[PDB]
Amino acid sequence: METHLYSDLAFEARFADDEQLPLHLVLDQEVLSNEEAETLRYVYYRNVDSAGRSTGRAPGGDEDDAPASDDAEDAVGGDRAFDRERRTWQRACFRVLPRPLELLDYLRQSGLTVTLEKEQRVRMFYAVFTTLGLRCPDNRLSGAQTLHLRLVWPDGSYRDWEFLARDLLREEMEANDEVARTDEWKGAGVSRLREVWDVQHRVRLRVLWYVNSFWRSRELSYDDHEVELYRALDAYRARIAVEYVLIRAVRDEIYAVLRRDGGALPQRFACHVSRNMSWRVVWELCRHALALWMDWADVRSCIIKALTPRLSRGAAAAAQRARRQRERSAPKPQELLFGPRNESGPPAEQTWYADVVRCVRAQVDLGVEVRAARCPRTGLWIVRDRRGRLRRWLSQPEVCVLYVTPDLDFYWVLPGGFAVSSRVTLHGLAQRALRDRFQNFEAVLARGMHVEAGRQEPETPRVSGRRLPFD
Amino acid sequence: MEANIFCTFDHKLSIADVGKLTKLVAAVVPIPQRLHLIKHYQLGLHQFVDHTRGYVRLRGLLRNMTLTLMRRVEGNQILLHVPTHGLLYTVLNTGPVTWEKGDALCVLPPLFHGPLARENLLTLGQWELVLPWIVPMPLALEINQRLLIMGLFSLDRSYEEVKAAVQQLQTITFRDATFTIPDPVIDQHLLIDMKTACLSMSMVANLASELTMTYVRKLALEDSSMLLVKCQELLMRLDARPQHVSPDDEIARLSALFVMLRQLDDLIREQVVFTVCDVSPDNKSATCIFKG
Amino acid sequence: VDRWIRHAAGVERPQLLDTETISMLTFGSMSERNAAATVHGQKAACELI
Repeated sequence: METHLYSDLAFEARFADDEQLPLHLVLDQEVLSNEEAETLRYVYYRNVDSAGRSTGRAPGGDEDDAPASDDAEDAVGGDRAFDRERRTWQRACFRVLPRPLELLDYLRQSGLTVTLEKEQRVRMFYAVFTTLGLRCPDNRLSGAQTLHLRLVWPDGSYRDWEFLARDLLREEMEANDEVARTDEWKGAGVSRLREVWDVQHRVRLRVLWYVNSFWRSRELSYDDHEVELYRALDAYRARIAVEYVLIRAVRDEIYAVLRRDGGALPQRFACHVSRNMSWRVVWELCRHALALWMDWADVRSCIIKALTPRLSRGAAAAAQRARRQRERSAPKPQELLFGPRNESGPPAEQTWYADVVRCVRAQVDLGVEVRAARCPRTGLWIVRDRRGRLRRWLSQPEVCVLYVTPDLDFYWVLPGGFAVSSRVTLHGLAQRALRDRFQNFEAVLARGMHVEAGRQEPETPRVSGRRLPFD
Repeated sequence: MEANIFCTFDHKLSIADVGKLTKLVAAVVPIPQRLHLIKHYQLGLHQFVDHTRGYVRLRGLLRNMTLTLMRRVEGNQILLHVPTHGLLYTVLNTGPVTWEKGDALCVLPPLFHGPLARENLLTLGQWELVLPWIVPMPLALEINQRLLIMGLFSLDRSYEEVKAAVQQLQTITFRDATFTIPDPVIDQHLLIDMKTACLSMSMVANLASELTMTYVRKLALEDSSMLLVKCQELLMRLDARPQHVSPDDEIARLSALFVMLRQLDDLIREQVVFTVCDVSPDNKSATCIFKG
Repeated sequence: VDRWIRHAAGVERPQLLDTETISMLTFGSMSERNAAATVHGQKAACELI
């Protein structure tokens, strides 16, 4: 309850500078699980307009509108593009109520008065109360605007939903001694409770409306044109298409390399092979596997998980250091004798991600981590299980694999270790599209974490529904 | 009271143990419990030392402990003495801090001093005699202040923004020595202190008079000096006859403002435990008045 | 340029069996022959700043 009140006052004190109106939300088991509710660290929200443009960026356009680079030296913009993305998200206050409750009884047991149009109870295993701001860029609010909600957890993992302002305001705008603001806020109470879905109808959350909000006083205008909603839908379409266009880029690359080579696949992975085998049925199984990979590829494909560490801020500088290191001049005798010893080069083992596609019972594994190293005798690759065990799927006739190396080289491997090899091309995606869709979250400091970086943080914060809360 | 405390050792002490434990006579060692008989594990700070939890946690445990002065060691017994208020004692500074005459001394957990050796003492098994630092008040409230400012500044900042600022804040220079504050985590206790700081500052901003508010602007119109230049510069990037003249309003507001300022000061000021008046010219011991 | 400057300065081509004898020299080596005659004792060379 107090988070809504404080956030209302906070958005009022900031309204002239920001023009963000305070939207009060409640989340339950329809949007997040109990562990995610108890261990939630941050909530972040983003405003994008009827043209797909975030309100943290330049109002007319950005240098991120140019296509990506494919260079590790550039890393799709480097630190500046990362900073332009981080500036686009804004942080929201939130409180978790981790034990089962019924919402209206909770509000009445607090100071509030509730006078809903129909007294329908809603019951919820846990509740997260948070306030997001949707930006009326003037005293005018459009229905084609969408708002993004981000929930983040201590390991840095995040979950994004997005819903457009028309869903939120479908009803609310379509109808449009001395006292303390706290007492009249409680006395005036709540009279609305509306259920809103995100655009893709994945998650439901409830919006809570108060009659004491400064929202009521402003008498600003709202509108939804058809063409604006059409353009907003097109921008949304471009948003969600970003991983699938990369998947199709890899698919077209595989077919293009296969046409270029003439179907001759050289061995790149170690596996003892026999001549006296029906290699043609292996080619047929390769066809079925390459169809099935397109059937089941997803956002959690190896290609997205390979590009994601490239978008991190350190990536460009580290790539330039590596470029300098590999092309360093051979040391003179003086340096070897008197000077410092040379930097150790890249470790013999690399970390990769793979998509393992088995045909016999159609199944595709996507976010698979493997360790790769070249065996000394022949420079082929040995792919090992991240517990150090040799991966056996090279020996199974009914499985093909697509690996993507950390430098965005991809292999597509058949039984026997004969592979198609090429590079993932990012040029079909604007730098902003990739960069905003897949940039990793970087944490701001909070309760229970070291001021110094790199420290082993102590017991992570939690709000417990199973235990009597400590103070 | 329990004027004397017997500390018994379970490990048999070698010749070297008894020697180095004898040289430590008159050192200030804390006990958690204030009991007539204790075991050697309870002696010192080693029971609590834990570098994953922060410096503020160990500070909170220490400020609640009972402090004693070491006396003659015998066979497996160490004989700790509790000082009493207003009397005069000889105290030993195992810390690297300098003491000048007339200093008021506080107790704090040890800091990181350059050489990194730090002289581990009495490593019996895997117990160790971790003594606190007896620090004069200026350095004490300097470390408390820097620690609070790190907590207050670095909230909601990322590590990239934080890094250089907190590197600069951790180092303290005091009397030509250089110390570093070990583990400044954002604790629950530190957040309580920050909340008290915010409330006290709100009450300062609200209940300050117009005289107390506007003195500096008028002096800047009147006067010019280096001190006033610095004061103006602190206000710069945000930068008349009184309409009310009320000595009673001024007195009411000022007597309230001093209360809020004492609240804000207690976040920085520690309890004085000793006051020195005689310093050995080798700076290895002092004569002190015990306070509490 | 190297040959011309060596001629002007009166110096000979750098004569070392490169690899092993260079490692030996950087370990330490006494590589200047004596003059045929000395009347003024030991040569105290001047280092120019």
